[PDB]
Amino acid sequence: DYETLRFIWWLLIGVILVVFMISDGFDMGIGCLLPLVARNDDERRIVINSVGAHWEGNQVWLILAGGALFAAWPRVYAAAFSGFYVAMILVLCSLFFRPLAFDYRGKIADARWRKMWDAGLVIGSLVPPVVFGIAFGNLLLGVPFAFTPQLRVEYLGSFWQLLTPFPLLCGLLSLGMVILQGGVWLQLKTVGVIHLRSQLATKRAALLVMLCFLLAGYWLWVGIDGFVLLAQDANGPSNPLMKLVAVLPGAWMNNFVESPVLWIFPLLGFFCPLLTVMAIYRGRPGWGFLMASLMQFGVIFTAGITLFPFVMPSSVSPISSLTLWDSTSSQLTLSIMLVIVLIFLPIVLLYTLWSYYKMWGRMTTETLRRNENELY
Amino acid sequence: WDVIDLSRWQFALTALYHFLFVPLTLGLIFLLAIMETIYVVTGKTIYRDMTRFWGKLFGINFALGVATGLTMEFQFGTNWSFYSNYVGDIFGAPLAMEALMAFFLESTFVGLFFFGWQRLNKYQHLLVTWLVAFGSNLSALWILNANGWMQYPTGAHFDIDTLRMEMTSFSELVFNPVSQVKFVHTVMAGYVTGAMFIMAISAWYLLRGRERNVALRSFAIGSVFGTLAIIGTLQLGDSSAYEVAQVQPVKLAAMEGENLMAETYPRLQRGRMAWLLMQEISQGNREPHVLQAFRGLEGDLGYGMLLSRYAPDMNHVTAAQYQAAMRGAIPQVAPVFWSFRIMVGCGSLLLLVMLIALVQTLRGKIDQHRWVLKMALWSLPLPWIAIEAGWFMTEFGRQPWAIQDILPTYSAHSALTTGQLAFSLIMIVGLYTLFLIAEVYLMQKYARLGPSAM
Amino acid sequence: MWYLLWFVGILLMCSLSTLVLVWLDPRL
Ligand SMILES: CC(C)=CCC/C(C)=C/CC/C(C)=C/CC/C(C)=C/CC/C(C)=C/CC/C(C)=C\CC/C(C)=C/CC/C(C)=C/CC1=CC(=O)c2ccccc2C1=O
Ligand SMILES: CCCCCCCC/C=C/CCCCCCCC(=O)O[C@@H](COC(=O)CCCCCCCCCCCCCCC)COP(=O)([O-])OCC[N+](C)(C)C
Ligand code: HDD
Ligand code: HEB
Ligand code: HEB
Repeated sequence: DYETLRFIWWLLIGVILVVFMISDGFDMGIGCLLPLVARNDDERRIVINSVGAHWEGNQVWLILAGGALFAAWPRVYAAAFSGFYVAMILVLCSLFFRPLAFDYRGKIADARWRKMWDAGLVIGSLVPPVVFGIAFGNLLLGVPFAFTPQLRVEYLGSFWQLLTPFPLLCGLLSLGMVILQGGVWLQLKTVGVIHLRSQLATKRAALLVMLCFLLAGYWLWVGIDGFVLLAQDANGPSNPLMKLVAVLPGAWMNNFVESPVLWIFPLLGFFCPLLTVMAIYRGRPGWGFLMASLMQFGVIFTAGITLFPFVMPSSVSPISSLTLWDSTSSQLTLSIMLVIVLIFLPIVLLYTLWSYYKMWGRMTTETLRRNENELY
Repeated sequence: WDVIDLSRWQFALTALYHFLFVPLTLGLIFLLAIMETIYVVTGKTIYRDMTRFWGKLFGINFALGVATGLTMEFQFGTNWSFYSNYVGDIFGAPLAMEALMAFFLESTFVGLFFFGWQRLNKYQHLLVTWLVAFGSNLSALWILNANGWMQYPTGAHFDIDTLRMEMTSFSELVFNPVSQVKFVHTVMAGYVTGAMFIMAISAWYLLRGRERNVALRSFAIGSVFGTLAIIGTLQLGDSSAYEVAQVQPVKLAAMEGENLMAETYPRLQRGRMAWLLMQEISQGNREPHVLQAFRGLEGDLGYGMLLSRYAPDMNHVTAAQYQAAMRGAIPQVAPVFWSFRIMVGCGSLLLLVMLIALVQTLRGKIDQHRWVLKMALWSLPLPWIAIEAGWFMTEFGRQPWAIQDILPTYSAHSALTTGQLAFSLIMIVGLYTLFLIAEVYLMQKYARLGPSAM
Repeated sequence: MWYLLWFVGILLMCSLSTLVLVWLDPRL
């Protein structure tokens, strides 16, 4: 039925966001870490070549996030990407630099050219995680958008409105998340001084993630009005104006308070960073990568479940808040897209595992010398 | 400038920029597949070295292609939020399926192509190159399925409860005749582009008496592949012409050497009625006669939405407003006519070039006549010229429609200000200028250095 | 149906390019 399809597609959107974080987040974090853990040309190339073979396929997870939002939640895709217009332009512009940095950095034997492309990679690794965090924090604050009766969307805010302390904290937490992911990927993919510096950056990023996640939870609980869905037919048509919403203080905690089993997701988000650090200390970067992955899973699903059933609450028109029951595509579209996803995501996952398997190996100075002209 | 016009020009520029690099990817990757196949069959290392050199040029083009694609993916949401809402139930599906089937395949395995030369054995690397080729072409399939649906919306119905177009049959989307011919024609054009690329660079080598053996073989591969490609391009172009003749009277009028204007006035009338009924439906009316009238008039909601722009009072539409919308229903036929002509004429020039190159190839006299090499060298821009002409015809000839007879472009736009569009345009244009200069420079430098520098 | 035609045809184009180059390579 329609309701089950919509809830499965909510699950799928969250899964795609988590997989984006897991895969492309370590690319972004390693780009952020590049000036931290690489201090000469060889170290820089080792760091860049730790993700060169896979970063594009990983980024397809962000592209799929966008396309699955379009296909399954067209209202969310529309309202969010138009409402965060300047933020998205900034993300896109930073993202430009990554394919170009990766391919072109070694194409000119000029220190200035390599510096330009290293800086561009850092920009394209830094800006998107920060803006995504700011965007999700603004979701929790409520986004100043509204629907007309004909469901045309109106935005009443601006880019500067987003830059309030709670969304800034969320952006900082998202940055810490990608930096932790990239630090554990550098742990599994490099040796030597880069490995040491990425380890220390991993500890610092995990501490940042834990502090920011705790502060944001406290802030949500005590000083952010939540939204409550009073009445909405979950098998009904995707029309946000056919529902009843209330904005009560502390309401964002309702899902977890009512259902104590849902508390595991914030527990994963908060404690999986500590377990990632423990694994890194235990000499186990594979378990560390798993723990960092579960941190991404827990944090993102914590944000979703806090918002559930809302996906995009509206600070100026609460009835215009988007839910998983009213933001979706038709039943036919949800069904067929689910079938297609269930066929191909397993296949994509298997051949992505295959590619990572064939390419598994630590990028080192000797590896770089052996293949200097081939590598990025 | 109207912010809607800034958004139109932004999508214009960014799609055009993206498709400066896509056609080369589409054709060149199959050329690399052929080079690696020949290497596998014969064991001749020169074809492996050719794969690596031409693939280095491929990577240079591919990086900008990826970045420009990134701009395009989210532009639908950023600048066309109403478009996204109104048609996402159908249109977001081919984009998602592109991501799922094609983007994952090509992006995942392009890294194996460039960096798996050693970790993969000869057959696995050949398979990986073929998978990159098929992934990029399947991405063509799905994105062009979306674009074709924009040209010929099929298997969709308006839902009163969600105020949007909804899917009715997925198969009518997947086998949209327009999307089929669009896919095959565009990928044939990409094959032409890659073939002409390697032929022109090889001809430049042969004119300077350098890289002779690689240049000869690369010219031969390009000659055969691009002869087949340009022939298929022309045939599928005639197929595309036939399909748009069936479903798009405007593009049919363009090729005819330039009725519908007059026809649009009854459609405008029915559309005004449908728009009034749809405003009633949005207001929550469900009276039976209202819904029966709307079911009778829902095939013209697009023309009503078009009329909305030229008539602020939809209840009382003066004849002047009717005529403004009448004129605005038909785009300027001259850009479309001249686009079609460049595309077709450049195709004829390319066919002549490919046939002469193939004759010299089959005779084994590639380097015999210098004028053959000079013609091949000077023919390098022609595929891009014809391709941008074809896409200009495609995207200007459906104007004013974002979805033909469903969603006007002027109604598909987001709620943005000329300040935000100025920011996005300045940033995108400046960054793209820098990127294009750098990419043309690197491409020129490494093509000039040639395979011997590898 | 054009997708099947394209699949067969691209296989044929690549096969013919490969075969022609295998034949012609000694002459080159
Ligand atoms: C997850 C799922 C199933 C479905 C997704 C649902 C959803 C809203 C999807 C978003 C769709 C939209 C509007 C998308 C457009 C906007 C956008 C960002 C698009 C880009 C998409 C991408 C790629 C997003 C990547 C995600 C990234 C990189 C950052 C955002 C993730 C973050 C950091 C969210 C904030 C997490 C947070 C601070 C929770 C607070 C807290 C603390 C407790 O300590 C707690 C403790 C106890 C209880 C609660 C807390 C507690 O909330
Ligand atoms: C509307 C749509 C617009 C789009 C159009 C786009 C078309 C794109 C294609 C653009 C290329 C067009 C080139 C013109 C062809 C003639 C070349 C020539 O005259 O020789 C000149 C350059 O020749 C070289 O020296 C370069 C060596 C070969 C590299 C080829 C350039 C790669 C460009 C990659 C571009 C990136 C492609 C990927 C992204 C597009 C001079 O050479 P010379 O040795 O000094 O000769 C001296 C003797 N003489 C002076 C008397 C002659
Ligand atoms: C006929 C083919 C074709 C057409 C019309 C388009 N593209 Fe494209 N696109 C490609 C063919 C392609 C490709 C061949 O698959 C590219 C080019 C180089 C590359 O990396 O993949 C690509 C890359 C590419 C990427 C990066 C994906 C990745 O790296 O995995 C995105 C996000 C898009 N495209 C999106 C679009 C959108 C939203 C379009 C609509 C305007 C579009 N493309 C037009
Ligand atoms: C899938 C989907 C898609 C695709 C693929 C595409 C592809 C493309 N494209 Fe596009 N568009 C679109 C979707 C699209 N598209 C849209 C939606 C729009 C909006 C409407 C209008 O028309 O504007 C545009 C628009 C547009 C434009 C502008 C027009 C006007 O007038 O406005 C241009 C120029 C272009 C080009 C182009 C190109 C060249 C290409 C090749 C790449 N475009
Ligand atoms: C290689 C290059 C080239 C060439 C040669 C050509 C050649 C040609 N062509 Fe082309 N196109 C192109 C490239 C091209 N092309 C493009 C790119 C485009 C865009 C995409 C599509 O398909 O649309 C077109 C498009 C197109 C079209 C439309 C489609 C739609 O609208 O959708 C048509 C109709 C045509 C026709 C044609 C012809 C007839 C010819 C001759 C025979 N076209």
